[PDB]
Amino acid sequence: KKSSTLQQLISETMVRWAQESVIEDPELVRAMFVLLHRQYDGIGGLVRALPKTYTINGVSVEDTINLLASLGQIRSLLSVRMGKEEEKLMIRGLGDIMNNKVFYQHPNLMRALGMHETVMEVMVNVLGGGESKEITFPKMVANCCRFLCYFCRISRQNQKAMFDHLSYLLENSSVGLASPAMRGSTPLDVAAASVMDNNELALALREPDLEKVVRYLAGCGLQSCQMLVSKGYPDIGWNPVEGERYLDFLRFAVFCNGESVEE
Amino acid sequence: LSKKAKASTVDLPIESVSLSLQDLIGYFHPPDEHLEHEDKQNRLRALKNRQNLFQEEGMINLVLECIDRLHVYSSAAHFADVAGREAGESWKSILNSLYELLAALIRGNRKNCAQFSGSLDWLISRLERLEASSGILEVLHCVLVESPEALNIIKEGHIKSIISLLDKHGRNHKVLDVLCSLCVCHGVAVRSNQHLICDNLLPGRDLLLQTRLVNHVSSMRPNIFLGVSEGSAQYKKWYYELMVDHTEPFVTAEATHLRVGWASTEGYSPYPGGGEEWGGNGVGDDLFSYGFDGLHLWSGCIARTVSSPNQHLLRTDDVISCCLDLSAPSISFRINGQPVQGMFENFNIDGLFFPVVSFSAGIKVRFLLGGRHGEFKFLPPPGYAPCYEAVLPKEKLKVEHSREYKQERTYTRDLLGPTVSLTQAAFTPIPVDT
Amino acid sequence: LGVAQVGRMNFGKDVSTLKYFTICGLQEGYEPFAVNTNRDITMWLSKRLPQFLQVPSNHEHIEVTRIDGTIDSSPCLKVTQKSFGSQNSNTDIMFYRLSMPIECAEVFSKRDDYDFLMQTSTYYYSVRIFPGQEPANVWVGWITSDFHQYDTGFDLDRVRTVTVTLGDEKGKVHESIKRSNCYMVCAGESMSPGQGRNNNGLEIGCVVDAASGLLTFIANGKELSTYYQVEPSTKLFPAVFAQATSPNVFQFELGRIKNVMPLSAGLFKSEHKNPVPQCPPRLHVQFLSHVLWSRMPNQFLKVDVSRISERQGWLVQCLDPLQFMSLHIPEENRSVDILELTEQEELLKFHYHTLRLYSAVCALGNHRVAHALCSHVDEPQLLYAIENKYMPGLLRAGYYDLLIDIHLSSYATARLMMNNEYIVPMTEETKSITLFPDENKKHGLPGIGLSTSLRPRMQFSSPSFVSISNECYQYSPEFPLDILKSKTIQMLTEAVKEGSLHARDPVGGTTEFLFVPLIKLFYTLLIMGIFHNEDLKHILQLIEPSVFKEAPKEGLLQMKLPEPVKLQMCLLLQYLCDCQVRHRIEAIVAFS
Amino acid sequence: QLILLFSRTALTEKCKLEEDFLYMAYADIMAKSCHDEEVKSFEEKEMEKQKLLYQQARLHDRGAAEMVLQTISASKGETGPMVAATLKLGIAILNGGNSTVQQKMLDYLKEKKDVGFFQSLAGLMQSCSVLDLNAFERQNKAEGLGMVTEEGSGEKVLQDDEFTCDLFRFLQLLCEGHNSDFQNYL
Amino acid sequence: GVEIETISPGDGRTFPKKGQTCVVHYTGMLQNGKKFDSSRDRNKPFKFRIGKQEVIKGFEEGAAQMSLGQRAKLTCTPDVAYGATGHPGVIPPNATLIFDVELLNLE
Repeated sequence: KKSSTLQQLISETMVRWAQESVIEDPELVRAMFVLLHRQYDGIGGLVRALPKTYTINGVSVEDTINLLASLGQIRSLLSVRMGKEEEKLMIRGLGDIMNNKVFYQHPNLMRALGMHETVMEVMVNVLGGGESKEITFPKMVANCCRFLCYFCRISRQNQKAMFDHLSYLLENSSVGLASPAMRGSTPLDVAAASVMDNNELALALREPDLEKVVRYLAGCGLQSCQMLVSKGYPDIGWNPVEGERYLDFLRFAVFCNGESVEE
Repeated sequence: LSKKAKASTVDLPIESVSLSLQDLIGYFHPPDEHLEHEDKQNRLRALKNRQNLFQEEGMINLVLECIDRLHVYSSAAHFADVAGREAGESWKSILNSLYELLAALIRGNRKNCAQFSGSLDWLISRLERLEASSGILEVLHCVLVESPEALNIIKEGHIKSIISLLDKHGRNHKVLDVLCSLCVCHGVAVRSNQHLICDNLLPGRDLLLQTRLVNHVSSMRPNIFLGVSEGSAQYKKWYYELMVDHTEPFVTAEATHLRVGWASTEGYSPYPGGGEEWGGNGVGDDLFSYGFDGLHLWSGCIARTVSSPNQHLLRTDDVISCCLDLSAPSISFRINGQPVQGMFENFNIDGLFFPVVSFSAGIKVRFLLGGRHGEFKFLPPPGYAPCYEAVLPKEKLKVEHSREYKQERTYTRDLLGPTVSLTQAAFTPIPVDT
Repeated sequence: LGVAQVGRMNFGKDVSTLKYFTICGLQEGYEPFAVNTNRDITMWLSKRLPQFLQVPSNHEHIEVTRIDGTIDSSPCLKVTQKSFGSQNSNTDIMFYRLSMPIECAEVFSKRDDYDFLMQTSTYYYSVRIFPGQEPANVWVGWITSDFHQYDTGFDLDRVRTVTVTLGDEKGKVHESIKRSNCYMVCAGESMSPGQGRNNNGLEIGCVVDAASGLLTFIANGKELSTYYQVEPSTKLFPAVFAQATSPNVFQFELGRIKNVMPLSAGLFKSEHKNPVPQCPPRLHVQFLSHVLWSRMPNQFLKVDVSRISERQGWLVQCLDPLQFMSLHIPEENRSVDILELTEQEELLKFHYHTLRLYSAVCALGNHRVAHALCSHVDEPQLLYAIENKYMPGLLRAGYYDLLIDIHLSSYATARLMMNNEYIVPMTEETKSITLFPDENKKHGLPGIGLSTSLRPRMQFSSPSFVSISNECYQYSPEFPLDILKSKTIQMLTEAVKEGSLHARDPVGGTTEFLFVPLIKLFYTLLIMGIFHNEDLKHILQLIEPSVFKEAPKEGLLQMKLPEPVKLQMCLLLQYLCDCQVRHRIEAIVAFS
Repeated sequence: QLILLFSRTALTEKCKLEEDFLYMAYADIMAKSCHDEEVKSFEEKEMEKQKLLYQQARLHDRGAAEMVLQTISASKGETGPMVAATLKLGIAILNGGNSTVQQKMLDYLKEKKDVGFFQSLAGLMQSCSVLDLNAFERQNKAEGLGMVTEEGSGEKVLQDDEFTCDLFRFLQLLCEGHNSDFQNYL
Repeated sequence: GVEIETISPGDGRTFPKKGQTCVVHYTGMLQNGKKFDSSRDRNKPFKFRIGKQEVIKGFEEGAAQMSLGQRAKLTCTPDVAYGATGHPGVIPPNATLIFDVELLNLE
C-alpha cells in the first residue's frame, strides 16, 4: 500500500535493494543499513540532536553568526597542513572569538560547539608535526594555550571539560617550558588552569598523572637542558628552568583554595 | 670493477643476482584480487611482516647502495665495457628489478615509507635518467601516498624537477598522479605544494592540453570555378561584391566571425583544399584562402592589420568589393567604394579560384555577383569582369556550401566519395598536330 | 565509396524509414542498429587531409633509431627504410618532421664565448644524408604546422606561398611579408662543389635566428645562397622530405656549431641555457600519413540561402549559434574537438588526469588556486560540459568534479560541518513553526517549509584578472547558480525519462557516467540549499512520484540502479532525513 | 549481508579495533531480538525455550557466532564499547547453553587456529576493574565537602561491573551443559 | 606604453573622467593568442572607477583614451601590465596583454 512517509519509503527501499541483489560495495552496505537504523530508531535522532540544540535571543543573532563563521574558519584549518598563512588565520580567528560578546554570555553554547576540542586538535597537529624537532610555529601554540586557559577561567564547567583532556596535555608538558616569554602559554600551563582552584577536579586527579610530572621533574633534575647547552649556556648537570614549571604544576595540584589537598 | 681490477679476478654474480631479484619480487608480490577476503588479508599480513623484518635488518639501504653503485655507469654499453658483455646485457634488467624490489619493500608500509624520507631527496635526483625514470616514479608515488611525513620534505626544487619531467619526457599520467598526491594526502591539503604546483605548471600553458569554446564557422561559395592556365579561354580579371544586411558583434561570448574573399582548390579538384571541412576555421585560416574582415587581411591563419578610411570591423550595411587578377597574382578589396591599402601578391595559381565567405552565427550577408543575379552598387574597376560571366552555358549560378556535408537528417544525409577532377573547367584547345 | 559515388546509411533510428526491413529481417528477428538509441549515431569517416604522426614501431617501410650522443658524438635520429631491397617496397617520397617547433620571437628587434652562447638565440640542427642516398631526392629545411601536402612529386616551386603587401594611403607599399608553410632546400642543388655526398655523407646544417626570423643553411662548411625570412611568432618544425634510394636514408643530428646554441635549448624551456646538445624522449620523428579518422559533427550550422530578387542578389543568412569545445595540443600547434577524444585513448586518459590535478590543486578551500583555474577552465566551458550529451564519460565525470570544486565545494563543506549543530534564534518567525502543517497529522514534504536555524553565509567573489586587489582571492569564485540549477533539474528529468527505457546509448557510455556525476552535482546543490520550494517539489517527484505527490511513472528509487548510483541516492535520502530532524528540533524550540 | 559485513570488518587487520556506531547499534538490536523477554506451566516454558532457540538460530545460522568471536579477537584485549556489545550479543545467542552455537564456536576456533581470541580474552580479564578504596575515599571526601556528584552510584569505583559480569557469563555459557571439549580447549 | 586600435567607432564626444564608474566588456588575451579572461564569458560587465588603480595601468590608460560605445584593442606592455613578476598561475612573467574592450556605459 501507500507508504505516505519518507521513513517507510526508505525502510522499504533499503530492504528491497538488499534482498534483490548481493551488494558488493561495503560502503554501500554501511550506507543502507545506517539509513534503515535511522528510520527505525527515530527517537535516537532526537537523543543525539537535542544536546547540540541551543536557543539564542534575537538581538544576538548577528554576533552569533559572526562567531559561527569564525569557528568554521578555525575548523577548516584542520583539513589543511600547518603553515604561516594558516597560523595567521588561526590567530585572528581566535582573536575574533575573544572579542565576541557571545563567547562570554553563552559558555554552554561554546562547549556544545566543542571549540576547545578543535583548538586541542590543532595543537596536537603542531606537536606531532614539530614536537621533537623543537616547537615550530610557537606563536600559534602560545595563542592556543592562552585561549584554552581563558576558556578554563570563563566558567567552572569549561574547567571540567578541559580537565577531561589532562592525560594528553601532561604527556605534552615538555613543549616550551625552557623557553621564556612563552610562560603561561605551554600545555602544562593549560593543565594547571584545568586543575586550578577546583576541589572536585583536584580530588579526581589520579596518581599516574602526578607520576608523569614527577618523572619529568626527575629527568630535569638529572639531565641538563639540551637546547640551552646548544645555545651555549654553561653546562650544569641539572635543569632548573624546566623543573620550576613542573614544581608549579604540582603546587597547583596539591594546594587549593588556601587548603591543602591531603590526598 | 670501479677500482680497475681484471674481469677474471672480479667475482660478479650477475646471473645469481638476477635470479635472486626475481625470487624476491615473487616473495613480495602483492595479493591478487580474485582471492577471498580472508586469504587476501592473510597474504597482506604476511607481506607486512616480511617488509618489517627486511627493513629492521636494513635491506633497504643495501638495495639503495646497489642502485647507487650501478648508476655510476651511464649506459649498458659503458657497463659492458667496464665489466663484460653479460653485465652490459643485464644491467638495465638488474636496475629495473632493483627498483621494483624497493617499491615492493616499501609499498603499503608507513614505517618503511617514513624511514625512506631521508633518501627521498637522493631519489628524486636521478629522476631525469631514462634508465630509472619509471622505477623512481613508482617508488616516489608509493612513498608519497603512504607516508604523510614524506610530503614535509618535498621542496620547490623537487616539484620543479617533477614538472620538468613532463616537459622532457612528454605527457605521462603517472607524473600527474604523483603531483596530485603532492597536493592532498590522507585528507589533508598541503597549501604550499598546491601553490607551487599551480604557479610552476599552469601559467606556461605549454604542457597540459588546453581547452576553449570555438564558434562553428561555415563557408559559402557560388558555382563559379575561376581559374588561370596557359592557352585557356578564361578571362584573367574578376570582380564581385558582398553586402552585410545584418550582423551581431557578439551572438555568444566569442566574437562573431565574418570574413570575405577568395579561395583556391588544390589541383583541379572541385573540393576546396588545405582546410578542415568542419570546425572553427574559415577564409584566410589556411594558405589556400585569402580573406578580409574590415580590419585584417587573413591568410595562413595569420592576420595583418590593413589601413582603410574609417576603419571598422564589418558592420550592418557594409559593401565589400573583391577584385582578382590572375595575370599578376593579385587580390584586392575595396570597402564601401574606398580602397583598402593592402593586397595579396604572388600566390600559387595552379588551381581554381572562387569567391567565398566564412561566417559564424549572426549574419545576413548578400552576394552581389553582378549582372542579372546581383546588381553591383559600385561599378567594377576597369578590366575586371563580373563573376557571373564565368558560369558554364548549361550550368546555373547558385550559392552552395563550400564543403560537401551540411545540416540534415542523418538517414537522408548523402555520403559522398572522392570527387572526379574538374580539369574540363579550363577549356584549353588541343588541336591534332598536322 | 569510390569516385563519384553517393550512398546513404540507415541505422534505423526511425524504424519506418527502413524500407526493406519488414520483408526481410523483422520476422527473422534482426534488430535495427539504432533500435534503442535516443541520440544520433556518431559517424567517423576517412580523413582527407594528411597529418603528421609518430612513426609506428611496426611500420613495414620506415624505421627510426635513436643514437645517443657520446662525448665526441652529437645525438642522432637515423631514418632508414627496412623494406628497401624487398618486394612491395614503396618508391615514394616521405615527409618527416620533428615533434616540436622552434618559436620565433614575439617582436623582432630593429672557443666560442660562453656569454655569447648565453645571450644568443640562434639555434642549429643538421641532416647527414648517408652516402648513396640520392640527395636530389632529399630536401632539408623547416616547415610550419600548416603543411598538409602529400604530392608524390615534390619540388620547391609548388610550395604554397603568399605575399601580403601593405601600403600607405597613397599606395606606396611600405611593407611586404612573404608567408609560406615550407622553408626547405635541396641537397642536390646544395652540392655547390658537386659530388659532396659521394666522398662523405652530405651535411646540411639549418640555423634559425629566433630573434630576427632569418633561416639560413650551410652545406660543407659554406653558407648556401638560399635564405628565408619569416614573420614573428612563427613556429618552425625541423623537416626532411626524402625519396629513399638506399637502405639508409638520412640522419637528424642535434649537434651544435660555433656561436650557435643547439636545438634542444630552443625546444625545451628547462635547457634554455644549456649548451650541451640533448635528445630527450619527447623529440621523435613524425611522418606524414593518411591513417587517421575524422568525426563528423552531430549538428551543423543552419544556414539558409536564396535569390531574393534580380537586384538583391543571393542571400546567405545564419542566425542560430553553435559551439564546440576545442582541445589544443600545445607542442604540435594543433586543435581537435574534444569529442574526438572518444577514440584517442591516450589523450583521453591524460586529460582526465589533468582534470583530476585541477581538482586537487584547488581542493580543500584553496580559493586563490580556484580563481587561477577559472582562467584555464571558463564557466561557458564548464556549462557546455554540463549539458553535452556526447562527451566521453571520463571527461564528463572530471568536468562535473571541477565545477563542484572550483565553485561549490567550499560552501558545501561549510554547510556539512555546520549540519549537525542546531542554533535556532527565538524570534517571531521561529514561533510560527509547527510539527504538522495543518490539523490533519500528515507529514509535509521534506525540506519545504520555514526553517529559522542559523546557517552559514554564502559569499562569492567575481574572478576578474584585470583587477589588482588580492582580497578577491578570498571566497569561492562566482557561478551562475540559477542557470546551473535549471539545467540540473532539466537534465535529471531527461535522464530519468531516458533511463526508464534502458537505452543502449547512455550519456558518457554507461549508466554510471550518466547518473553518478549528475546526482553528485544535484546533491551538492541541495546541500548548499539553492533549491527553493517548487524546484524541491519537482526534484522530489523525480525521486519518487508516489510518496511526494502533494495532497506508471517510476522514480529513481525503483529503476534498477547501479551500486555507485545507489550510494549517492542513499546520501540524498540521508539529507532528507537530516532535514526532517532539523524541522523537528525547530518545532520543539518553538513550543518551548 | 549485515553479519558478513561486520565479520569482514573484524577480519581486516588494523592496529586497533575502531569504534563503529553501526556495530554498536545492530549488535544491540540483534542481542535484544534473541531474548525478546510468576509460575508458568511446563508447556509454556517449553514453548519459550523453543522460541528462544529459533530466535537464536535466526542469527547463528548467518554467521553471528563467528562474528562475535572475530570481533573479540580483533579487540586485542582492549576494553571498549565494541567488545562490551560483542559480549552481550554472544551471551544473547548462547543463552540456555545453545549446543549448536557452542559447537560452531569451537569448530571455528579449532579450524582457524586463532590465538588472538584467547590472547584478547586474557587481556580483557586483566583490564577488568575491581573495587578501589582510594577512589571511594576521594568520592566520600567530595560528598563531605559538598560538591554535587555527577554520578550517584560512584561509577569510578568498580568502573564497569557490567562488562566483567558479561565477560564471565560469556565464558560460563561457553561451558554450560558440561561441554567437556570446550572446557578442555579453554 | 598602451596602444589603441579602434574596432568599432564610438560617439567621439564623451570620454571618462574623475569620479566615473566605467562599465566595460573585455576579452583579454595573451600575445600568442591564448585567451586568459573574458567578462563576456562571465556574462557580467566589469565596473571600475578611474584614477584609483582598481585595474592595471595599461587598462586604465586605454579606457581613459577610449570613448563611449567604442570597441578598441588595447596592447599593454609588461611595464604597465603586471610587471615582470607576472600574475601567479594566470599570466607568465614579462607578457604583453591584448584586450578587446568595449566601453558600454558611463556614470
